[PDB]
Amino acid sequence: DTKEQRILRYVQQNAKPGDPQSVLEAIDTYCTQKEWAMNVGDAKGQIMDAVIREYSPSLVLELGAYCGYSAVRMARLLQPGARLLTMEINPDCAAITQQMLNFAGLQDKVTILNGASQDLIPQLKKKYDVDTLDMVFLDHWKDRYLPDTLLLEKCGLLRKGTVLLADNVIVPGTPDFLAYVRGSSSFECTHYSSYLEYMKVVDGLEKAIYQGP
Ligand SMILES: Nc1ncnc2c1ncn2[C@@H]1O[C@H](CSCC[C@H](N)C(=O)O)[C@@H](O)[C@H]1O
Ligand SMILES: COCc1ccccc1-c1cc(O)c2[nH]cnc(=O)c2c1
Ligand SMILES: [Cl-]
Ligand SMILES: [K+]
Ligand SMILES: [K+]
Ligand SMILES: [Mg+2]
Repeated sequence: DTKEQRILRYVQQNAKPGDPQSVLEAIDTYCTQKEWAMNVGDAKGQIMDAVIREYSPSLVLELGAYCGYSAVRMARLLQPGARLLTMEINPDCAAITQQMLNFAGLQDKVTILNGASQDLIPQLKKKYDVDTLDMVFLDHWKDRYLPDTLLLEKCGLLRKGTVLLADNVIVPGTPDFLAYVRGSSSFECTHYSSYLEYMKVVDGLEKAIYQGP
């Protein structure tokens, strides 16, 4: 079996069905005590929680689902009728994510979109009936953060006040993305210093609020 299957089995055996907080705690335990994994984790997760509660987004797009940790984390804080769309290129991860969601009881709030973000983003309006996004969580691959931000803008998916929250802007690091949003008058940026999931390694999130074209 894979690490991802091991994480899911651990949650199923150590968490309470329908209790998102116990799912997150189980994942964080497994990944602290047994096998590191690239979930956003509790340190950065606490910052995401604070952001989600501040903005109360009706529609969130996540880029990169993996095992569903961040999806669970965000979806548990969404208001009734709010939705999360999560894009995931790896079908094995998608299948783990869907089971993680189902176990947490959040399946009604979250839709997994299977494919590359660069292929799916342009389908959001016509295929998935999206108008504009309230929040985007970028946590996929570092080299996609800037191109996908530009593509979201081109596709008309950002509106004044859309919140972009980017993981791993320090490690692995997203220097082109940071230089771009920080230098652009189309984004108002804040850096949130934290730590790499499960490790004593400085990392951080960037919040970039879209200000219109
Ligand atoms: N271009 C792309 N489109 C969609 N998903 C992608 C992608 N490039 C990488 N991915 C996916 O991005 C994920 C990064 S790890 C995501 C962790 C998750 N956000 C969490 O915090 O719990 C991986 O599962 C990987 O397969
Ligand atoms: C594949 O590298 C794993 C890794 C190794 C060392 C340090 C950081 C990471 C890391 C951490 C993350 O939160 C990540 N989140 C999303 N996509 C990632 O590729 C990613 C990578
Ligand atoms: Cl952590
Ligand atoms: K709202
Ligand atoms: K700026
Ligand atoms: Mg990450």
